[PDB]
Amino acid sequence: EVETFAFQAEIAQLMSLIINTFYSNKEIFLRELISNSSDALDKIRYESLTDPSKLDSGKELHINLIPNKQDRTLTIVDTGIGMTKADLINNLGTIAKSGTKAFMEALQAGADISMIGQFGVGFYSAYLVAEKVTVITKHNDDEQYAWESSAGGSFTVRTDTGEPMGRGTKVILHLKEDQTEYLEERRIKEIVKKHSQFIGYPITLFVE
Amino acid sequence: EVETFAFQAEIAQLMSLIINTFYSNKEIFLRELISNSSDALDKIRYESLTDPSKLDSGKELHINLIPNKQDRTLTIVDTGIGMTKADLINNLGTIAKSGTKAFMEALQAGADISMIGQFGVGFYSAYLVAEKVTVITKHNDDEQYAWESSAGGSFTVRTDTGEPMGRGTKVILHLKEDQTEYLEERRIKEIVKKHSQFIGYPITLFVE
Ligand SMILES: Oc1ccc2cn[nH]c2c1
Ligand SMILES: Oc1ccc2cn[nH]c2c1
Ligand SMILES: [Cl-]
Repeated sequence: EVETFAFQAEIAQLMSLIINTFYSNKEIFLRELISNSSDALDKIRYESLTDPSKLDSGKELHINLIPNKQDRTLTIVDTGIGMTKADLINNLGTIAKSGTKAFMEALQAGADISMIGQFGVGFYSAYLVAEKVTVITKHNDDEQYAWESSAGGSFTVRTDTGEPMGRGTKVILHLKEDQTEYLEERRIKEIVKKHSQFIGYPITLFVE
Repeated sequence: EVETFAFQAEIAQLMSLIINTFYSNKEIFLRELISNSSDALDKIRYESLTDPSKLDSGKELHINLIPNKQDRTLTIVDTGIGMTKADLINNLGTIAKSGTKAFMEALQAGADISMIGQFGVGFYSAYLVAEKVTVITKHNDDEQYAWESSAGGSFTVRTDTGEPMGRGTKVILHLKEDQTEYLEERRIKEIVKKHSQFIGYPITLFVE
């Protein structure tokens, strides 16, 4: 029921760079993950303009941020277009092989890690703060699946018989023991205002 | 053989804002149009990773910038994924109705016109410098078409029996009589280095 996979060599390389490189401005992870959800929401909005029944699986387009101090997680939920099984396998629907290449050689021209969005592999900045990332996704054209990794050079894909969700994607960050400041009402507020104030969709910060 | 269309009200509104608003930093148009081609190239790269025959219509992924002083044009060419007829009609494959809304109210929160990319309607900044824009496009799943507008609240779509191009999109800017500095070898070089130095694809500046 659980399939295990090896990251392509270039992505494994990137993930190891992100975990090991001394770099203080970790807060950008949220900008990047919010930005990816906004892009998924654009995609089902475009699609629905021609066939309005794509929105049958949930008529609202939004982003939610859910801190939990017990499980030491922060969840980012969107009701975007979602990913198909094959999407999950193909580096979470990105061009990671070529994107990592362009990024790696952009650190040759003096650029720093905050520029990771510009290359299209910004999802992996989640490894600035998380020790394990579980992505749950449901796309109209397929079933619900769960993807999971703690780096190490491999990820798993199972089908998910937990919570039906209708449509979208959930990125559960299981945070590193020294990064719990990103569970703080105050601190998430500041980061959302600094780096994400003009996102076209409503962002609800949940309270505990 | 030539169909004429009315822009939706919100897009007409935006275009009129871009043409009339006093605003000096016009140079961003190139950043935005380059950025859109990069996004089209990402899309056929993603597609080709699963079915490699999508690249049968041209194996190279690149951007070219072509100044012409005679016809007073600057052409930006990419061999991206291209647009289908319906794409051309739907605001050049963008979410323009909602995007213009989010943008218009972002000028309520102090943001300026250079932030147009963040809302997904950056193609229209071309109206900072061009008086007429002709877009030529060929997508694997359809024929070659030509879209054209001088604003005025309407655009045309004809099928194009000029140059076969295989796959991609060409954005011909017919420049305003006072914006010919964007035909200068020197000046295009500076703008590409300032705002576009980390684009993952090769950009060839043609010389005349
Ligand atoms: O951070 C991410 C990464 C991938 C997807 C797909 N949908 N939403 C996402 C968010
Ligand atoms: O500036 C643009 C706008 C739309 C498309 C589509 N493909 N390439 C483009 C460039
Ligand atoms: Cl983008």
